[PDB]
Amino acid sequence: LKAPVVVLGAGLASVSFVAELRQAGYQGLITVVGDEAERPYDRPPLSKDFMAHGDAEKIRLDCKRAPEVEWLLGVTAQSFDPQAHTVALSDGRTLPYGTLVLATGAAPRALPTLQGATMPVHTLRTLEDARRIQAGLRPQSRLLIVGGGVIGLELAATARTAGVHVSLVCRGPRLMSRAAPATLADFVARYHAAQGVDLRFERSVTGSVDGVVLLDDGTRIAADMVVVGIGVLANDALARAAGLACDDGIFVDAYGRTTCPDVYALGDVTRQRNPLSGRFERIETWSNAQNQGIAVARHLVDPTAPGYAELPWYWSDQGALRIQVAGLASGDEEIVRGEVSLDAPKFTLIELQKGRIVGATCVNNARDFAPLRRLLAVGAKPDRAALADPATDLRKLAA
Amino acid sequence: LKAPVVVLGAGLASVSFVAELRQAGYQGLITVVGDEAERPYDRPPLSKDFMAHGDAEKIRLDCKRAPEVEWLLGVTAQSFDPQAHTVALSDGRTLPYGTLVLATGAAPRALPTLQGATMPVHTLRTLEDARRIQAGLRPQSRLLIVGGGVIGLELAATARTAGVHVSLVCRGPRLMSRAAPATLADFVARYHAAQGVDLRFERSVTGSVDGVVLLDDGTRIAADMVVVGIGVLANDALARAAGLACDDGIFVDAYGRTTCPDVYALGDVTRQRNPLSGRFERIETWSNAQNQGIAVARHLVDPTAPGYAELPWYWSDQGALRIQVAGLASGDEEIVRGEVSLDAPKFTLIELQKGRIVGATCVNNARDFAPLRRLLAVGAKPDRAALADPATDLRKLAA
Ligand SMILES: Cc1cc2nc3c(=O)[nH]c(=O)nc-3n(C[C@H](O)[C@H](O)[C@H](O)COP(=O)(O)OP(=O)(O)OC[C@H]3O[C@@H](n4cnc5c(N)ncnc54)[C@H](O)[C@@H]3O)c2cc1C
Ligand SMILES: Cc1cc2nc3c(=O)[nH]c(=O)nc-3n(C[C@H](O)[C@H](O)[C@H](O)COP(=O)(O)OP(=O)(O)OC[C@H]3O[C@@H](n4cnc5c(N)ncnc54)[C@H](O)[C@@H]3O)c2cc1C
Repeated sequence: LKAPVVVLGAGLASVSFVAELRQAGYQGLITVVGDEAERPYDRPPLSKDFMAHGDAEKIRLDCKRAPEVEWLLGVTAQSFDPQAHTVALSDGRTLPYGTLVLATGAAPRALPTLQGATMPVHTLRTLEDARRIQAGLRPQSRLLIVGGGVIGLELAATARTAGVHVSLVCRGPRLMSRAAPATLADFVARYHAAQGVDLRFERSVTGSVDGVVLLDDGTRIAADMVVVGIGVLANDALARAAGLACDDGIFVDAYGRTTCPDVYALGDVTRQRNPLSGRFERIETWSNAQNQGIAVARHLVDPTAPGYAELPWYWSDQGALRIQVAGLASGDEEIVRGEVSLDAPKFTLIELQKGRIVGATCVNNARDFAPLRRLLAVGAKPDRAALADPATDLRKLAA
Repeated sequence: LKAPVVVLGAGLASVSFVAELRQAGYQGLITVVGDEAERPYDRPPLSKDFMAHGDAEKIRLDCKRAPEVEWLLGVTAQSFDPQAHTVALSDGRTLPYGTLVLATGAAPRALPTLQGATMPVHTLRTLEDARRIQAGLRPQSRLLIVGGGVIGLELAATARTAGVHVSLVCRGPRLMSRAAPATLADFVARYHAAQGVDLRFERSVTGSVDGVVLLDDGTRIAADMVVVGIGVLANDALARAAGLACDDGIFVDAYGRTTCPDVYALGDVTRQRNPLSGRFERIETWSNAQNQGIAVARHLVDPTAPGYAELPWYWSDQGALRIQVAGLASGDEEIVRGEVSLDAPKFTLIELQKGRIVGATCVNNARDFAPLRRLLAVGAKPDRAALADPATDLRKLAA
């Protein structure tokens, strides 16, 4: 691979990539440009233990496996010239590159109807966001969440534990409409409702007036704070300007190659093939950020290595629910292991397509999740009666 | 650009590309691999004048502006090795390349429910298809068309003119669901119905038994021949196998670059940015095939040339209706010029979005189409009252 290496973005995907470059044996220059003036850190605690307990030194990413990297923190890459092989920085400097890696992630989507709001409206992506929101998470305050996705629901649980009244507006009929089985989504709504979350389905925010939010059904919700969690948009502006193929995300193959020679991309900023669906998708999971970063680095140092091939999965910690989801949300059959109950929730879902496992969910059942991911990866076709039988040991079965 | 040049596919996009390479001044080797054993030819007459009059020598593409090209006709490219820079051919030979261009187009989608049918079921894409279908286009025979898109409707008109009884099954509520304003689609249904086409909306074919087609509504249609026109699938298998980013189409930027260095793609096989919608789409128009091919070639020979930038448009000749459509099918406003009538049809539609022209349709009104495409290209915001006023001259206005 061509030195020097320059990475744009200093999130999980970037850190994972540069650590793997070093581990795989690349000893040339690596320079990382990160617009946040923060020691690189992991985002999931921002909706949970950080939001609750406030210690950022418990959430930093370990860069020790990435020795001899210059991290330019608090600096924004403004453009790159793919012919000159240079990157223009906000501090006035220019970096040369042999290989450029775009790991710029994604930014929260804003709600146009709250654009000119005069009440506190925040999104939750950065340490700065978390600190700002947390400052207003006072007991008996009223929090309104817009969006029924995982970030909002993680925040909902954390806020309720802090004694914050929580209302949530979801424009669709169900929570977690993206990459979650309906059976899971239905249960998760039941759980949050039972914890005091005031859920509003099939409602959209139409605007706001002096501390009160307005909805499509002509009604009102007053709140001390709105946190908007309606998804993210890829940070692909530099790629678009430089002539790379992008569409809310930079298109890459399994080697992380963009359409521009010597420019790669990885993490949340990418649109890539989901091997289960066979379609291109923006995969915005923590596991993708890390594993795609590692795979792209490994193949750069050793071109005989295979391309990225991992199947997608994530977790979401929502109060008492430790949720794990792998693969596709549905197939032609769902198998349920255990009872689906608010009384000490513990259950496993298995999605199949023509007898083949194409997805799985575990709630408070991590022991089963790893063997199911192994079964999923090889497209296993186990006996559906055995899969249902609670007598069955999935770990054993995966062999 | 790097010699030698090898192009896979010998359709309109390929011919247009190689002619532009030569015209722009590239004098190195060009070899084109075409799986059809046919002198390169244009496809639109296959649903019209060829289907009716049968002379293939009236439909060949002019390769005269492409001198010194070796056309390997009747040969299939089976794979390419992007590291070795070679292409493996079905006749046992291998071609070396400096630059590889994938212009392999798309193939008609098959209908799974007719997979094991015992009655004649054809698609219409090639000269061989056309000849085969035409052999059965006997007066008073009964033709069933599956799909409400342009190819089927063009065939419907040609068949009706030949005295063939025509029934058509469309799974959606309207014809031309892709890239046609609803106002146009509604009128086109009225026209075909008035010409004797038996239109069946919101019906799907569920199967067939001994010369009779079965539908989702539990009913039957008997026919002497079925022509299936339910869209196409990109011929991107070689790209997928070689590790390029694809998803029913090869992703390319405005230079025609794929994710693989030294490999380009153009025409029906590509997924590319539509500058009006700002989204990636497979654009399967004749004008795209030609203009994208020309643009990619021009930039290969002269890297200072801009990338492909044309806005999409097509025509469709359906009996008495000469239809032209440019840009987006809808905006926040449609302006109608003229009466929409089966009595000597002649009218123009203009789609606007926040005052800006984003699309237009002309039916039997070619004079207006060129100035509207010029207005469209520059994002014109004309006075909506003037646009409506039939006193207005659009050609004048476009200046
Ligand atoms: C609140 C929260 C909770 C989460 N919880 C979960 C969870 O329960 N499960 C799960 O699977 N995932 C969770 N995620 C974590 C998530 O999946 C990862 O953070 C993400 O996938 C990492 O991707 P990334 O490194 O590509 O992007 P990012 O983390 O966004 O990093 C990209 C960095 O590049 C910066 N950048 C952008 N443009 C430029 C530029 N021009 N110059 C320099 N820098 C630039 C960005 O500002 C950013 O700092 C959560 C995320 C959040 C925000
Ligand atoms: C019946 C019909 C009517 C039409 N009428 C209209 C119309 O009214 N308006 C309009 O805008 N467009 C019309 N189109 C025309 C159309 O838009 C063009 O034909 C098309 O866009 C050309 O794209 P192409 O050159 O990329 O692909 P193609 O024409 O499909 O050419 C690709 C060629 O590559 C070959 N190939 C594939 N794989 C390999 C391989 N491994 N090795 C070698 N060769 C390979 C294919 O077989 C094919 O011959 C019509 C098409 C048809 C079929």
